[PDB]
Amino acid sequence: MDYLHAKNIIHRDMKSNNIFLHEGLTVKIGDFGGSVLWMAPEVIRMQDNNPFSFQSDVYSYGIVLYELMTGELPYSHINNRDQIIFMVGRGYASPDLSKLYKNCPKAMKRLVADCVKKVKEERPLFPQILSSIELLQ
Amino acid sequence: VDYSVWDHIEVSDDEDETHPNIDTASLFRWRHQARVERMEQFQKEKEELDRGCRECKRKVAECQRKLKELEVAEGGKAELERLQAEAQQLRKEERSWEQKLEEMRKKEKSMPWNVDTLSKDGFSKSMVNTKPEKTEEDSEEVREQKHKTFVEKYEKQIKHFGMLRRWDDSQKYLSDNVHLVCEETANYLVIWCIDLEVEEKCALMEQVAHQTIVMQFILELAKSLKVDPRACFRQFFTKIKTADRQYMEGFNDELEAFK
Amino acid sequence: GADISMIGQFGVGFYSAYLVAEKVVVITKHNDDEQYAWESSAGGSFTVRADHGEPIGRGTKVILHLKEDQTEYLEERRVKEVVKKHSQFIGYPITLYLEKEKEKYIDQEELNKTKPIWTRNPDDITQEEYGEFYKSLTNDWEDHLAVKHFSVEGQLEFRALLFIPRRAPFDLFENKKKKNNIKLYVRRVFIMDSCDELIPEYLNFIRGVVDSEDLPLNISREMLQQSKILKVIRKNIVKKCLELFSELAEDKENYKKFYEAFSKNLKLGIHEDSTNRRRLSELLRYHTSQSGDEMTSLSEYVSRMKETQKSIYYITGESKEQVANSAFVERVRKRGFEVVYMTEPIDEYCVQQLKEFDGKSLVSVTKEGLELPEDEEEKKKMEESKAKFENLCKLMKEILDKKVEKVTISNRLVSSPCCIVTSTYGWTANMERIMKAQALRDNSTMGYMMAKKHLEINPDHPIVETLRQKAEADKNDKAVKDLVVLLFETALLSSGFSLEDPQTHSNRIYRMIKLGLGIDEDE
Amino acid sequence: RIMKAQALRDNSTMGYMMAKKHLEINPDHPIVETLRQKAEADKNDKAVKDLVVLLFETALLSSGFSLEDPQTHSNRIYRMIKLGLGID
Ligand SMILES: Nc1ncnc2c1ncn2[C@@H]1O[C@H](COP(=O)(O)OP(=O)(O)OP(=O)(O)O)[C@@H](O)[C@H]1O
Repeated sequence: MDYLHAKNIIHRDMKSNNIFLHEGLTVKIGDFGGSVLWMAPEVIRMQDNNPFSFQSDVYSYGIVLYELMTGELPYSHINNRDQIIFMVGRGYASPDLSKLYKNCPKAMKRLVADCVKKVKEERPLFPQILSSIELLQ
Repeated sequence: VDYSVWDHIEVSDDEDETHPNIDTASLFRWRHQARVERMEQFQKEKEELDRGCRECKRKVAECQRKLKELEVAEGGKAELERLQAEAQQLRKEERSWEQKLEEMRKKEKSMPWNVDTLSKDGFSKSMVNTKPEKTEEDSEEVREQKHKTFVEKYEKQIKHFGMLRRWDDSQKYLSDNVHLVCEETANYLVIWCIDLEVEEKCALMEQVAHQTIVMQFILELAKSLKVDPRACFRQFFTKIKTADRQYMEGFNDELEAFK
Repeated sequence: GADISMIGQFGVGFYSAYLVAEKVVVITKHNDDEQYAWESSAGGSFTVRADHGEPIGRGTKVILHLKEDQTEYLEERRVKEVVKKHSQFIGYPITLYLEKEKEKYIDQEELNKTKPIWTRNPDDITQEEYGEFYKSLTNDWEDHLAVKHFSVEGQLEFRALLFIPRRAPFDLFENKKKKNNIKLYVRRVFIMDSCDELIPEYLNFIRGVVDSEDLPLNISREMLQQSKILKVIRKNIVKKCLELFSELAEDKENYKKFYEAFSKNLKLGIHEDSTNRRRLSELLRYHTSQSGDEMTSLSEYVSRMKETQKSIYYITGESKEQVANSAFVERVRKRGFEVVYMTEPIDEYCVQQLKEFDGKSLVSVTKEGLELPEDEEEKKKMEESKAKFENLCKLMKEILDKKVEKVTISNRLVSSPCCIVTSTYGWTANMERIMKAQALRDNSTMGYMMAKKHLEINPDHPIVETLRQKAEADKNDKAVKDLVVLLFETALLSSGFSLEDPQTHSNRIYRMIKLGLGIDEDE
Repeated sequence: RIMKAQALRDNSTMGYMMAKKHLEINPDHPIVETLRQKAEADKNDKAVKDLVVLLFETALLSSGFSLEDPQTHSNRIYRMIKLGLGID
């Protein structure tokens, strides 16, 4: 994602499926991927027809990072389609931290909690996120 | 010698700029998509440019026609004066569309080259080589036609071959052997070691040994495989193996002694 | 717009003579002046002298005096090699002079016999003359199968010629890295061999030359200063030699002769060319249950494909007849479907990527969950069969539980007791066989790509009916346990798995022969 | 095995290169002893003809050679297993 965003290249709806996991320690982004969408609310609304800005993908990365941390769909028990569409689009919802694993140490679980807080924010942090996760390893 | 025209080129489907953490085949189709959408928004900008140009060009021209009418039989200045303010506003707007017309052709120059701006096709032709003829001729007339043309060739071979059983004459020979792609040669050199078996001198028959052992091995492989003896080739004669040395002299004795 | 182009731009090339010479002399005579001699040792100064030697009339003589280290440039073989490599397409004749041995003398001509025929218009060139060029270009004994001549105009201007050799060369699959099949010329002087940038790896069987009038050359004139322009050439070349195949595919008797010679190379590019695999898949042909004597196109399958089929049925294995007899195939034959036969190791690698054709998915006949469209009078039989056999399949797992993931009644069998099929994701039996046999692949990480074996039994076939009667009396009877390993081994063996312990099966059939010969107790 | 599994086989040339088989029999073995006694009692016995092939195929498998048609080995093994199950 860091190497990607440096080229002004945006694909909407970055998700846990369009990524592929292969033989060896080997995970790699693809394009193959109602249907199961994950979105920043700016994209959901009719308001601006090119919601192209990098922050959307950063927050969608934050969603797939919570999938990595939960191993189960965000909002899996909480909602049906009406509530999960409406409350998220209104900026009025969060997936539960109950499913986020406590075998994670404080360093990365706090960084993932900041990946929830980024819904409130306009910050294209990707190289600094990369630094942060790297160093916390 | 300025090469600055070539400085910036965009190539989707380039393997020299794939990120290791991305599926390479996904990135090409995805990078191609961005190019075409960028181009279409810039084509749309040419349409909105031309819309702005057409409106200014027309409304200045309608103002100019009414100005020329109002100059005929002058009197009641309000129209003729207000049309100077309309001409001024329409010209000020037109100068912004002229700035956009310059910005258009400047951006067309300033965008990188790509696979279909660099090029347009010229002539193009595709041909299929409908096969050469196939034929058959009598064993006597083909062996006569080879022998009568080979009276110079096999003399030129025993002379150019003339250093024994090593690399040297292969440098001269293998190009001349393109004539001998048609050869059926197995007869002649041996009919020649047969020619004076009672009396012949050792050097020239030891060169038949060499020619015949190398060629006859090749012909056995050409029966043993699909190959043409020009296509399979004397690269294999580099081999140090005991199968050349021991077996060569064993057959030299057999083939000399029996006749 | 005068009609000459020359190689002059840089102005440094003459001083390259001092790579080889210790001293250089130039006698010239130009029209409208007298003859002069120019001499230097590259020592920072030179001298110009009116010459009084033999009359030249008009021209230049360049006399190199050689360094001892460079004596080999005097020899016939190295002058031949260099002029053939670099300069064989200069328009004007190139001539050499040497001695004979009757005894005295020769002169030699035509170091550049062959004309650069891609300069001529394609309407004015005969199919014989193209073949005559090709022979020399490639040093081959035999003519081309097909040829393409094209040009491009605008900012990147070039002529090109493309040849399809009639039979693959012995070394084609090999990696000697000469990459000399495509030659790049600027203004009829040789720049470089292709070095894998002008044509993709799998299309390297193409012989041809590209000629352009100007390009940003490196100071030594061996290289391009802007490397991306080679890629813009390759996108033109690749596109057009694809078109060439299609035209070649309207000539059926030549097409089969091409395809048998180069078919794998198409398939190798399905595995690697993510863009053109739409186009390349239309060039494929295979044997099938219908017309078993001659291959058919993948579109033709669709043309004949019954209105009820949702997918293209295929099977892969070690030969045509071994596939045609295989136990998975009887039901689809009986029901009038068409099975594609895929009998080469490379088919696995193209079938991994060719997931669909013409909007229809490809379904393996040798995988679990195989769907063949159902009749309600069959569906009721399947339900009551599933009901009555439940104990046998449950007990069969209870014995065999290590080896199979799942056990069920078969839907693809007729005339066989049982068969073994793999999970949807992972290597089927044939891809295991091939991956195990690779010289330089680490198979230790197979765990995520190996499929799991699901066993299926023929509910109609006597042996399985008898086995439910045998199992009925005693669920724990070892004699029925002993079948469900012997039948499993016999079914594995037919499905392409190796016995990891072949001696056990052997000793079973040798104990079977001790029955057949009446010596089972050695008496 | 390995040559047949290569992706870039060059299959015609290897189809020539594949080398031929020699069968070896154990003189002391009850099977060879029996088969000989059977073949001496009748040289033309269809039972010894049917035996020699069934025996032969088993030796391909134990030696690393795949069958030309694994299905007909299995049909012949099922012709035996129908005796083994008393079916027919
Ligand atoms: N045999 C010749 N006859 C006439 N002019 C010549 C001859 N040899 C050299 N020249 C002159 O010498 C000049 C220098 O040639 P040189 O090869 O060094 O540079 P160039 O040909 O112009 O460029 P390049 O380095 O690419 O070959 C030429 O441009 C030409 O004016």
